[PDB]
Formats: sequence, structure tokens, C-alpha cells
Amino acid sequence: EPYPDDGMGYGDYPKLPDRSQQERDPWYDWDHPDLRLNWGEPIHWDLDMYIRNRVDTSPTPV
Amino acid sequence: MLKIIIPTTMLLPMTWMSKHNMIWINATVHSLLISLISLSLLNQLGENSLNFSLTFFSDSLSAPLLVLTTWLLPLMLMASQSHLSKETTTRKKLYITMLILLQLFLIMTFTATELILFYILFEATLVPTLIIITRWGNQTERLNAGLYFLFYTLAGSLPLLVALVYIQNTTGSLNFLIIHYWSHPLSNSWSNIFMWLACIMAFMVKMPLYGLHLWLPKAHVEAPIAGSMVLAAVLLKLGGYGMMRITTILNPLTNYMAYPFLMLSMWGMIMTSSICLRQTDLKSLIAYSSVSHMALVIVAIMIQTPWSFMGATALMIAHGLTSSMLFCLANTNYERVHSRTMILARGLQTLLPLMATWWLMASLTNLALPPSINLIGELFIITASFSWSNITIILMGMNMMITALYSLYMLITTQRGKYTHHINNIKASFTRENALMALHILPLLLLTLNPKMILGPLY
Amino acid sequence: SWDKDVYPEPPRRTPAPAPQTSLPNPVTYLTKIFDLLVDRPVTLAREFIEQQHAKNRYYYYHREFRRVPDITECEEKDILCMFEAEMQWRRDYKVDQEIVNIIQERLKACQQREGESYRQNCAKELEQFTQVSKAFQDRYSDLGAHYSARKCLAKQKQRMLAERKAAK
Amino acid sequence: PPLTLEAIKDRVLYVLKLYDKIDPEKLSVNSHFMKDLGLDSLDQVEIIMAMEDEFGFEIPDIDAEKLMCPQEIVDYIADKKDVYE
Amino acid sequence: MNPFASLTLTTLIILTIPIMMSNSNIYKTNLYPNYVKTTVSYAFTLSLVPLLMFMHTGQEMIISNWHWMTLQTVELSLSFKMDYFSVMFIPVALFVTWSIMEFSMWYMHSDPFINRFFKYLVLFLITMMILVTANNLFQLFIGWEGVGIMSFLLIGWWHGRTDANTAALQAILYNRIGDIGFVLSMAWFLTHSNAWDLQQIFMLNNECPNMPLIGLLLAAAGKSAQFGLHPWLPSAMEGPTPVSALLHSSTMVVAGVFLLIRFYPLMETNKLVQTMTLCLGAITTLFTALCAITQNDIKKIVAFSTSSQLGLMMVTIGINQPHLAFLHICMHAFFKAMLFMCSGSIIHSLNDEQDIRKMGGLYKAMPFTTTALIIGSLALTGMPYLTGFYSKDLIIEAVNMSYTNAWALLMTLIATSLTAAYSTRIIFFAFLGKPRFPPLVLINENNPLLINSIKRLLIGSIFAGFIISNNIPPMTVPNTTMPLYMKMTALIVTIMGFMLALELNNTTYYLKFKYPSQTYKFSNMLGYYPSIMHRLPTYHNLSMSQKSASSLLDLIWLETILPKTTSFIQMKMSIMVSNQKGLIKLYFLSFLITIMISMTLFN
Amino acid sequence: NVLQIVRDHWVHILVPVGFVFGCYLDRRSDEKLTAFRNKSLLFKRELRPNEEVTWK
Amino acid sequence: AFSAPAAYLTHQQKVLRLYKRALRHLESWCVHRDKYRYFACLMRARFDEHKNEKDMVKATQLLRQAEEEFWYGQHPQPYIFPESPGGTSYERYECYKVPEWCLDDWHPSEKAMYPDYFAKREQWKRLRRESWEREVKQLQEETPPGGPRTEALPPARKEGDLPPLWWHIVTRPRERPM
Amino acid sequence: KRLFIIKPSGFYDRRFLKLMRFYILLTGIPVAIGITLVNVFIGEAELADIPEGYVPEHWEYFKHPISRWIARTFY
Amino acid sequence: IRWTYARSANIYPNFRPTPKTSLLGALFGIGPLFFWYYVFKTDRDKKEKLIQEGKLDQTFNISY
Amino acid sequence: IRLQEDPDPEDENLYEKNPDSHGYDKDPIVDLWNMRVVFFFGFSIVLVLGSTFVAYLPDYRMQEWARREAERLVKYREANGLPLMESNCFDPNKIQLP
Repeated sequence: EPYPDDGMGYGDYPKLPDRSQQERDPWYDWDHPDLRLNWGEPIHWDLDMYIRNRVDTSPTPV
Repeated sequence: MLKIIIPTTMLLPMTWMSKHNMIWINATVHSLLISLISLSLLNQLGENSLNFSLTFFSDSLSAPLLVLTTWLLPLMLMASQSHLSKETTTRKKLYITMLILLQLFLIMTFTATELILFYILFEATLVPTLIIITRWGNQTERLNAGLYFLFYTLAGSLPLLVALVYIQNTTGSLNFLIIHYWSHPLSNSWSNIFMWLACIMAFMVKMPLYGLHLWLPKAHVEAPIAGSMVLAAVLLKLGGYGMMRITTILNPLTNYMAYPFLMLSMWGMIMTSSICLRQTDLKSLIAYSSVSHMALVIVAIMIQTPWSFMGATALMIAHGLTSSMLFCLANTNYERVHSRTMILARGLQTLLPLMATWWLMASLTNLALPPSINLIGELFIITASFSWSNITIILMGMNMMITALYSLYMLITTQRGKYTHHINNIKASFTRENALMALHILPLLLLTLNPKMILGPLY
Repeated sequence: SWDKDVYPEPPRRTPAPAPQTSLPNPVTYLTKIFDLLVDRPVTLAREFIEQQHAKNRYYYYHREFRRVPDITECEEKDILCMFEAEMQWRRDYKVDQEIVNIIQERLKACQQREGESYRQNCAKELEQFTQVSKAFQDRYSDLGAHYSARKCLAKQKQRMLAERKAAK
Repeated sequence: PPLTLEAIKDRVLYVLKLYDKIDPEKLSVNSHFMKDLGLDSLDQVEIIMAMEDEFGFEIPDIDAEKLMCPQEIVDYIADKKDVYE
Repeated sequence: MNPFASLTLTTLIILTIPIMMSNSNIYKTNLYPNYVKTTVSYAFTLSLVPLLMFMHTGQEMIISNWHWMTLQTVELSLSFKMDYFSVMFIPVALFVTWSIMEFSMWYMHSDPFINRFFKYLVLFLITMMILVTANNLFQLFIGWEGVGIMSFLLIGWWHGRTDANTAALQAILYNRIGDIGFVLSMAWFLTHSNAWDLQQIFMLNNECPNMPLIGLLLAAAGKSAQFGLHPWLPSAMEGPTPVSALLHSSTMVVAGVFLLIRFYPLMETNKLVQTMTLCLGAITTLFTALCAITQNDIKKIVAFSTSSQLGLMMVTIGINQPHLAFLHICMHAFFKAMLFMCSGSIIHSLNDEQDIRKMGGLYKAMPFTTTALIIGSLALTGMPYLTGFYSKDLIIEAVNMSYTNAWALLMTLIATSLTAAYSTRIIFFAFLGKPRFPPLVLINENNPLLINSIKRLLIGSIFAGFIISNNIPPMTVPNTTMPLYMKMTALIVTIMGFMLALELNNTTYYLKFKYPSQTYKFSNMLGYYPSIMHRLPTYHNLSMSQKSASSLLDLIWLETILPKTTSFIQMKMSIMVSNQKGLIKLYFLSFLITIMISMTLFN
Repeated sequence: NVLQIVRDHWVHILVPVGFVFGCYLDRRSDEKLTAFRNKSLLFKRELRPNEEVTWK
Repeated sequence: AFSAPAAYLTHQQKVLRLYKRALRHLESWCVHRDKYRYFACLMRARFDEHKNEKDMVKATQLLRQAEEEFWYGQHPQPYIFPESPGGTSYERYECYKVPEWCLDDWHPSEKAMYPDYFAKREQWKRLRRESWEREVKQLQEETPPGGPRTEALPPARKEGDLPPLWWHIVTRPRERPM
Repeated sequence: KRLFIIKPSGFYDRRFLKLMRFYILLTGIPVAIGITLVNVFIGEAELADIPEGYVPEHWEYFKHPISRWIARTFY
Repeated sequence: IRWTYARSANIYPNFRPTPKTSLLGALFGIGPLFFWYYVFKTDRDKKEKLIQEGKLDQTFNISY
Repeated sequence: IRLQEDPDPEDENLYEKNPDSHGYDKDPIVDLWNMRVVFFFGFSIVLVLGSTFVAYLPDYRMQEWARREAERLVKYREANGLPLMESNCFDPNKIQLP
């Protein structure tokens, strides 16, 4: 699902779900364990923002 | 001044007539000796500048910059040795000659007594830089980057040339001494407003100003390591020196005309540091950091107060050293992994510890950890701005916080975390690379002990 | 060897030791041990070095600059006289800076020395620095990065014109 | 704490023997809980939790569900803790 | 007097010797940590001498040994203020560092880079000494940033842990936010008082205005983890336990309180800043204690206790009782460092287990650590005639007997109750009850380093309060007469907290399950301040950066404005001029038009 | 083997010779600007015995 | 060592995971062992109550409601094993882990400090270099024409053949390298 | 039962430190010794009023001996 | 590589001046500049007015 | 689309051919001499010697001279009762106001 073409410049890039890398299951063997990302997988546009060391969107108890 | 100029000229025949094996060795030896000779200029009489001759003079502003240039040439040679090994002997000699011509032009710019000669050589510096970027860059965007750099600088400079000629016609001389001593005040007129703009805009382009800085990221990312070193260390400071020299003519109108540039720089430092927070390319991150520091220097110059000028000189020298070292550190990893993406190489501290230590010290200087000359300059600029307006402290502190954040973020991403498993080409750091990082660092830490050398004439 | 007039120090009043307990004072024995172990060898070393220096005593001299015509009497575009006056004014600026430094040094030393009575017993130094600071600010402040003797003269004239207007 | 293979086996068998539903006499290293013993799925979950609590390391559920044998638990613990003897 | 300056400077300079020798072979050998410990011990022994001299005759001094640079009318020189605060805090800090390093030798034995750890410890100690013994604001800022950077390095000691890197970055972020106010203070003093020396600043600023003091308040809040900047301290527990105990428990965190204390003569004049310090301290005490009550990690509990004690010190500053706050810092160093060492011993015994729920029945399993922790908790809760009694009881008594914001006093009393509560929590869950740790029992405290290191701080917690309180000159007019309930309020509130905590902890045994209350969730989630404050502003700043600054301005609009539009215009004109038609008939007509137009316009 | 050494490593003389030439030319330029050698209003003194120039 | 995941979680697997999470969170709430045992047997009875529901829609709705109950009743600070993700010691020794390939860049003096180990390492290198071709052939043969539809890798079919793609799993750094 | 510990090559970096330290000290130690000897024996000049009828040399306005030497030799 | 190119290179070629793009650019580009100009200009004018009125304390402000 | 040579593999590590590479070149002799030249003429010569040269650079900035002149002036003006710093930089009489 490409980003809406509103002139922002995203263009072809897909609108990947805004899930912080914390949310992805740690136990699974990732090609990049520290980033919890596999090779060839499309990379979120704001992945750097959603790294485990930065902004986190994991579900809260409250 | 010929004690420095003539050996620098003789470097060219020596490089051309040296054997293919010995080009780097001979160049490095003699450039280091030239820097040792240049160290004599640091001794400056407090009241008056060292007027060597009609054409050349030195003050406490020009001397640190000349020392920086003379020190920078051998460092550029050491850095550029590695990636130019495959090049033919003629091409390597041509590269070295471009470096030597650049050093010669820069020395003559900083020592010239006449503003028109300063302009001639300051624009002459473009040709070697452009050739370096467009011939020894490693990406297809080098041509576009060179075009951007050249055309931004020329569009800034040509009105400066017209204005300088007009000043020669009106006042009668462009010698800096005579201009300083006569220095009749300007009047608030549209003609004088446009003269002020013409004089200021060339240097405002050279010092990356927010909205005029687009050339800098392209140039620094696309250029080879040595070209990035000169661009960060001296070519930006060319603008600072020019602005400080030229501010004498435009005394009263500066108060009225500074507000656009002052606000642009004050907001742009925050914007550029925020850009540094989200950059995906290490060279680009360093380039935007340079933009932010140069914006601070622009604020200091525009404020036109003694503490501001001292901080401006200190920041110029300190930033030159820090940015050159940071580019060298990034270039080492680029040579190892052949990509500039920050995320690609991770956990290099385990693989290369001494390089990690160099990265730590470089970042600490970048975030202005005291008593680094970086912090001395930045703090003086902040105090001058506070005297200019107490509200400046909000922006200055925000910029400091973001600088710390992005510096430690670069350090954490590149040098911490789990090592990238698939990358297997990381090898023990060569003695050349560690020597280069040490030659960057040790002078910077040493200058803290005796800070009067880099505090400028107003000290 | 600093002149006492230049760097005043109030006369030292040190209370005499008046012990009232039998227990031995550790500070006294520790100071005696420090004397014997450190001060005597250091004094001997300095005696040796002072002997060596006295063996070859040579003198350095403090330069004297004769007063030169000020910018006030220098003619227009008269670059020679303007140069001399400007360098003289720069030297005077440095000397005034040093005088301010001396007064500030007195202020700091008096704050530390008086102790908890700094607010009252340092008032004279505070007044001295007040006067020196006001004079220095009036003479040199706001001149800008490119301070010149001509600009200081212009500031003085602006001030005097304001004073005449106040005189009405 | 060398944590040798025999020690891991002894501790796993110890926990299983302390399990009331398992009768100690027929408990063996190859005694499949699902087939040889009468344990159901929830009993497998409980014994996995007991093992992970005994050894203090957590077994991921995808790996946890596939044990189905005390010897499998022992060798899995050995693999996780790098026990080669 | 002559020995005073020499001894005081030697105490600092000796600490640097291991750093210099780190280049030598001793760094490679196993002897380096022992050399570092012995160096610290000798430094403490030497520092004792000037402390005795000051006790005898109050021989305070300032030493301006080196003239760094003179900037016009401002002289910057390396100056050390060897006053009461420095001459007392140096021996305390050195003693605590000695004990911590001796403990660390046991705790960090397995770590491959133990030498790097010890060197970083000495670097932190040197930076903190620079901070304490500084007569210029620039030297104090050098110490400030050095302490910050060393905390950053030591917290992220295990570079593999992403959580450690996050905690280090968070600490740097909050402390830099404090440094904003610090820089504001430095700039204001330079512009107005024309000096960065404390002496001239004190002399000129008879009635200090609000702005520099508010900046000092901000810097103090950043370093002492006050509310709004508090979360960095609990997150700092990600580092190795010796690092926590040394810096983020007893020594580094008191930097902000010490900065405020150093500026007490200016603090006296301005009433508003005193009120703000009081309110911030009360908020910190209440919030951090409430958070600690429901925490299940021993390090987190002790860290929140440290934050609450720092808030109490800030309150004491607000009540305009600076010397009492310094005394409380001195005592807190002892007992809190000891508590953290006990926690580290428990963790190491239980194979890196920090959750109190997995720890139980350790009262007899670890007798020495149990005795030490009981004594430390009693001192922390203000048990009479312990170290806490000489500080905390006087703090509360002064707070009650003074013109004070009512809610601040109430929150302070409640916070004391909660301190008793969380002491009860750690003791009850950890040492009392039945063992809950994994089967393999590896408990063994019979290590001489651990035993002796805890012994020294135990003796300190028991007797240093009395010794120091008796020896120090009287610096505050005592609250001689007060109502009996006013005198006994500290004990009454502490005992009430003990009783309520003990009953609630006993209720846990009952076989009843209730779903969590909202207040329990609020306390356990740290007031939700981490959850929202570390997400909403971080997200907004990073997203704003990328979307506006990186893209919409730099790569789009500035490029469209200056470069791209001009390039496009020149391209269009080039297409117009190079029409590529070249017909003689066409452009010869243009010659006719040009001739006619020229004749008309130019005559 | 001196001939071999000088024949392939004579380039190392150019730059030091350049420094000497620079010193000489700078001294020549100083000669050119001797107008106010001792004619100032500050450093003007009577030539001490056995002195012809103050080198200013 | 992790098994290759499946496309979906079967209903039985989801129920098992919910049971494990509920028991762990109850243990977090029930600190004392006896109370935990009591309420854990209660929870086991609760699962056994609908253990044999025949209607899959009813069982699915029960799963959904139970998950909602778990989310409301989850412990705010559940116990985490020290080495488990989110635990205190998770990834603590990661920096100490050093990949095996760093050895090949050693200076010959350092490699001479431990000759025997490097002889063994050369043997392992020879083994891997010999086995790679056969591993690739086996992977091609067993791979379906469309492509590998699961991350699972086949075992060694014949003697003298190493498991396909075995090098990194076998030579993964020790959990506690030091 | 010693287990091998994988670590990057150290000969190159340790050699780098050795060479840097050796080359720094090669001139630092002579420099340090000379500075100490000059300060101990030659010492610093004493401030004296200019004798009447004497014009001091430019290097005679500087206190430290090495500063005087540099001023006389290079400036 | 795709991520880097999309984050850096592909932005401008796939940009179109649109009312949202134009309005957001105008706001977040020039609005802050004018806001800071207003704030600082008002502050500077107030200071200059106080200085001219001789109603500002600079008793020891001798280092600017 | 063109006959072009295959991209050269990552430049051969200088460690492979000569383990004590030092970098700076392929042939070991020039490696050693380049590193010796760099280390000597930078660290030994420029850094150390020039640092001393700057450290003991003559005070042509007249800092000590300024201090001595200030001391003399302060002593004289305090002795004679004159104000320490005159408010007028230049004598009023010489100035001719409009």
C-alpha cells in the first residue's frame, strides 16, 4: 500500500505498519538481531525513529 | 610570508620529479616541515599586526588559520594515500598538486593585505576543489555536487567583486589597514543596504547559512576524504575570515541588516541539528553538524562584540579540527564496508577498539565537552548572544542539547550494539589511520592549555 | 615581591594557641612531621637553586613608551599620526583592562579573607570596583569588535553633547 | 557451576520425579510425556515451566512445545548453556 | 596553614597518578585495580589531615595555582575552594569510593575489562573532586560535564545491551537540559558581575535577581533527578551495581544539591527561588517514594530512595538550611552506598537476579549482608542516634518549625512514611519469608573484599553521624524548644509507615487474589511519566525533524526556491533561444523589427 | 653509492632551498620598506656608537 | 536454536501460550509459593472446564474473552527471567561475543601464541570448505520448484555430509565468552 | 579446561602505541630534561629598572630565559 | 539501498507543489523565522528604550 | 551494453601480502619508512618541539608589560590621591566641541 500521493515525496515506497521494532518478537531469529529485521524485508520509512533505542509504540497495560 | 609560500610552491616540482614510490613520503615530510615553519607566525604583537610587506600581513586571526592549513595538508595526504593506490603515478601527482595549489591559495588568502587579492585567491580556491570533487569522487552525484558548490559560491562572490571595485573607486584603496584606519560610517540608504548585502552574501554562502547551505551536504558527501577535509576545515572558515575582515566598512548598517541573517542562523542551527538526529548517512550527518556550528559562528560575527569575535575564531579552529577528524573516521569505515549508511556497520567497538576510542573523543569534542576549545568558543558566543538578548539562551541551549544527542547517537549506532554478522571484511586498523586520528586529536587537546593562540586579535 | 600598595592586604591577626584539654593535638604533631619530611628538603632545594641563580644574576627591563600625540590632535587621513595615536590608545586599553583586573583581584581576595563578614567588611573594595567598572564601561563598552581610537573619541563626544543637553 | 550433561539430566529427572502425576518408577529419559506417560498438553506446559524455573532460563514457546521428552529437555538445556560434556 | 594547601592539592593530584600510569604496563597486569584502591585509600588518609586542621581552627583557603587565560577584564584561573564543604566532602567521597572499589574487585572479578572499569571509576572521582573543589563557574562546569560523561560511559558499560545505551542517552539528555540552566547562570554572572569566581559573584550580588538562581535550580534539578527530570536516575540502574552505588546513588546525584548549597548566600536573598526549590523537593520526595513502594527490583527501589533523599535535601535548601542539607548528603553517602553494596551482594549470590519476588528467606542465608541492610534501613528511616538521626530528624524538625508551604511540609512527612514503607518492603520480601530463588544454592558472602568493604561503611553509618555532628562548628541556630508532638513527628510518622507496610506485606500471605487497583498501577508504572514523556515528545521531535526539516524544507522547498526554479527558467530560455529552426526568412524579419524599434527608441 | 643516492633523492633539497630563498627575499622586502627606519615619534633614538641602522 | 515458525498459530497452541502467560503473571502477582500453587490449580481447573468444548466458535469466543481478562489482569511489572528478553541481563555479554572470522586477521605472532587451536580451526575450515558444495546441491534437490516455503532446513541425508547451512549455528559465539 | 577467547589482532595497535610513545618521548625527554636544567640553573631574570642612558635589547624585556632565546633568535 | 535512496534521492523527483505541501512548507519554514524576529526585535527595542531612558542597570556590565 | 572489465574485488588487504603492513603502501620497505617519516616529523618534531616553541613563545603580546604598567599607575595614582581610572580617555582641553 503506497503512501498517499500528496506531494510529500514518498512515491512508490510502501506504508508499512507503524510498529516499533520492540513489538516484533525477540525470540525469532532475525537476520539483524539488534534491529530485529530480516534481510530483504521492506524497511519502514521511519525505521530509524522506531529503532529499539528510540521512540517505542509497544502496547501499554493502561 | 614567503618563508611559507616559496617552499609550498617548491613542493610542486618536488612532487612531480620524485620517484613513483616516494611521492607520499616526500610530500608528507616537507609539508610537516612547512607547518613547523608556519608555527612561527603565532607570535603576534598585541597592538599591531605583523605587516611583512605591502602584499602580505598576518594577525592573530590569520595565523591560526594558516597553521591549520599547513597542518591539514599532511593529514590530507595520509588520508588520501589509501584510496589512490590504484591510480597511475601521473594521476596521483596531479591530485597532490591540486592539494598543494589549494594550500598555497589558502595561505595567500589569509595573508593578503588587499581585499581584491583576497577575492581573487579566495575564488581561485574553487578550481582545485572543484577538480578534486568532480574527478576523484566515487559516486555519480559528484558532478551535480561540484556544479552546486561552484555556482553557489560564484553567485555569492560576483556581487562581492562588484562591491569591492566600487569601494576601490570611492574610498581609493582596498588595503585592509587603510580601510580600518579610515573606515567612514555607512548611512542607512538603499544603495548602502545593497552594498552591505553584496559584501556579506559571498561569505554567507561560504559559511553554510540556512537556506544557502544546500551545496555543503552534496559536496561533503560526494567528495573524496581529502576534499571533505579541506572543505570542512578551511574552506568554510574562509567565509568567517572574510566576514570578520569586511565588517569594518559596514559599521552602523550592520545593526539594521543583521536581523534576517541572525534569525536565519539561530533557527537554522536548531533545524540542522534536528536534521542530524534523523540522517541516514554518516557523512551527511557530519556535514549538517558543520552547518550548525558555522551558523553559531555567523551569529557571533553578526553580533560584532569582542567576546563574540574571540569565540568565533576559537570555534572556527576547533570545528575545523573536529570535522576533519570526523570525516576521517567515517572514511575509514567507508573504506572497510564500502557504504556510508549508518545502520550497515554496527558494533565496531568490539572489532576496532582504538578506533572506537578515537570516535569517542571526536564526539566529545563535537558536543563541546569542557575544557575543549570547542566549548570555549561556543560559551563565548553564548555569552555574547546573551548580552545581545537574554532570550537567545533558549535557542543556544536547545542547540547544545541536540548536538549532544546527535553526536552520541552517531557514536552509539556506529560503535555500539551487536556486530553486523555478514560483514567479514573488517580488518585491524592500520597504523596510518590511528596516526591520522591522533594527529587530529592531540593538537586540539593541547590548544586548551594555551587558548590565547586561537582566541583571535581581540584577545 | 609584589607592592603592598598595589595589592593591599589587611594586617594579620592570628589568635594565640590556648589549649584547655590534656589530650595531645594531632594537628601539631602532623605539622611537625610535615615540616621535617617536606618543608626542610624543599627549603634546602630552593636554597641550592637560589645559590645557583645568584651565581649568574642577569636583569631584564620594563619597556617605557613615551607619550605620543592623541587622535584628538592627529589630522584627517594623516595615516602616520593616526597610526601612532591608535597604537597608543590600544596600549591604554590594555593598561585599563589590567587595572580593572587588579581591582577585581582585590575584591575576590577580600571576599575570601573576611569570611562570613564579606558583605560588610569588603564594602570599600566593592565601591572601588564600582567606580572602576563604571569608568571602564563608559570609556570602552559598546565600541564593538572593530574598536578604534576614533570610535572612542566619537563616544566621548556623544557623551559630552548629551551632557550639554542635560545642562540645557 | 560447570553444569555438566549428567547434572542436567539428574535435575530434570529430579523435577519429573517430584511431579505427582508422573509415577516415578516408569519415568525414563526416553519416556514421552504424551505417549509413554499420560500427560496432556497442559501438563507439557507445566513441566516446561517447572524446568525453566529450576534452571532459571526461559524456554521459548515455539521450542517449548516441541520437547515432548525428558532427554530432549536435557539436550536443549545443554545447547542453550553450551554444555559439551 | 602552610601544610593545608599542600595536603589539599596532593589529595586531588594523587588520584591522577593511576590515570597517568594507565599507559604503563600496570594496566595490563591484574595489579591495576589494587593499585587504584590503595591510591584512593592513601588519598582518604591524607584528606583526613586538612579535615582535622579545619576542625581545630577553621582553616579555610582558596588556591589559584594556575592562570589559564585573561579575557580583557575577566581573569580565568585554576582555583580550588578548600572551604568547609570541600574539606569535609572529600574524605567522605574518598572513603565511599574506597569501599566501592574494594567491593567492585569482588563484584567485577569476572569482567574482562576490570581495569577499564576501575580507571573509569577514578576518572569519575577526579571529575567529582573538580566539581566540589572549584572556585570558578567554568571549573565547576568542567566537573559537571566530566561527571555527566563518565556516567554516560559507565552506565552503558555493557555496550551490547540496547537498554543500557538508551539509559545512558536518557541520562545525557536530562542532564544537558539541566546544563541549559547552568549555562544561563554562567552567562548571567559573566555579563552582570563580570566574573565567574564564586567570591566576586558573592561580593557584588548583594540581592541576587531571579534569572541566574532559576538557572542554577534547573541545573540542580537535572543532576539531582528532580521531578520532570527524574526518570534518568532509575533508568541508570542499567549499569553495573558498583557504578550505581558510587555515582547514581551517593556521589554524582548530590551534584545539584551541592551546587545549590555552594550558592547559598545568593539563595538566601531571593524568596521565590527558595519556594520553588522547596516545592520541587517535596514533589520529588512524594512521587519517588510512591513509585518505590510498588517496585519489584531491588536496585530500582534503592534508586528511588536516593531520589527521595535528594528531594529531601532540596527541601532543606528551600527551608533555607543549607549546612543541614550538606550534612544529609554526607550521611546519605554512607548509608545508601552500603545499601547498594548489599543489593549487589544479593544479586551476585543469586546469579544476577534483581527481582525481589524471586528472592526470599535470606535473613539466615546471608547473615552479614542482612545485618548491614538492617542497619542501613534503620539509618535511612531515621532511627535515633544513627547517621540518619543527626541529619533527617533535624531536617524534619527544621521543616516543621519554619515558615513553609503547607503542602510541602505534608508531602515531606508522607514521604518519610513511605521511606519507612519501602524499607519494610525490601527487608520483608528479600530477607524474610521462605526462599524463592532457583534451586541451586550458591549463596556465599565469605569473601574478604565484600566483608571488609561493607564493614567500613557499617562502622561509618553507625558512628560518623555522631562524630561529624559533634566536630563540625555550629552553623545554624538550633530549634531548642518545640512542642512534644512536633519533636516526635519524625519517629511517629516513621513508625506508622513501618506498621502499615508490615500489615500490608503480611496480607500478601493470605490466599486471596484481587485485580490491581488504579493507584497500584499508577505507582508501578512510575506515574506514567516514562511511558508518555519518553514517547510523545520523542516521537514528535524525530518525526518533525524528518518530515519538515530533512524533507519539506531542505530537500524540497529551499531547493525549489533558489536552485531548481532558476535552473528551470534558464532551461526554458535556452529552449526558446535555440529554437533549432534556422530559417533565413524568419530571423531576417527580426532584423527589420529590430531596425525599426531601434530607430524609434534611440532616435 | 653516493652518486646513486643523490641521483634519485636530490628532490629533498628543493624545499629547504625554498625556505632559504624565502628568507632572503623577505629580507630584501624589508630593505625596500626602510623609509621610517628611526624617524618615528616613539622608537626614535640617537644611534648608539658603532651603529648605522636600528634595523627597523 | 529457534525452530522455524509456522504461518499461523493453531488454536491449541494459542491456548497453550495464553495458559503459560496467565500462569507466569499469576506467579508475578502471587509472590509466595503456596498462594501461587493454589491459584495455579484453580486456573488449571478453569482451563479444564472448557477443555472439551466441541463448538469451535464457542471455544474461539472463550479464548477472546480470556485474552481480554488477561490484559486487564496482567501484572504491570511481570517477572522476567534475567537472561530473557526485557530481563536485566538480556544481551549483557553481547559485546563480549566475537565472531570467529576475526581470528583470520590475527598477526602471525599472536597465532603462534596458540598453534594447536589454530590447527584445529584449519581442520574446521577445510571441513566447511569441502562440505559447502554438497550442502548447496542438497538444498537445490530438496527445495520445491516454487521455492522454499518454510524456513526449515533438511538434515544430512547421507553419511559424510554435514547439515546444510551449519557453519554459523555450530560456530556461533559462546553464551558467556569472557 | 581453558577455553579459547576470540579477539581481534592486537599486534598492530599495540605496536602503534609503542611507536607513538617512542617517537613522542624521543624528543620529549630531551626537552623535559633541558627545560628542567634551564629553569634550575639559568633561572628566570629579575625585574630591574632600566639604567639611565641604556637602551635594552628587545629580548631583554622578557622574563623567561627560553622566551628570551626565542625572541632573540627568531624574532 | 532502497530505504536510503527513498529517504534521500527519490524525494524531490516525486514531489509536486500541492496546497498541503505549499502551506506546510510556508508555515514550518518562514513562520518560526518571523516569530523569532518578532520576539527578539521586541526585546531589543525594549532594552534600547530603557538604555535611552537611563533606566537600565549595567553597574558592572563591562564585558560584552 | 558495453565490454567492461569485471569490478575489481575489494582492494587486497595489505595485511595479506605483508602481515606487518603499516599501510601507507604495498611494498614493506616504503611502508616502514613512510610510518617512520610520519611518526618522527609529526609527533617527535612538530607536536613536541612546536608545542614547546609555542609554550615558550616570547610575550610580545605585552601581557607582563601591561601588568607592570598597571601596577606602576595604580601605585602612583593611589599615592597622589588621583582617581584610579580617569573617566575621559582623552584630555577635554584638546577637544574642540562644536
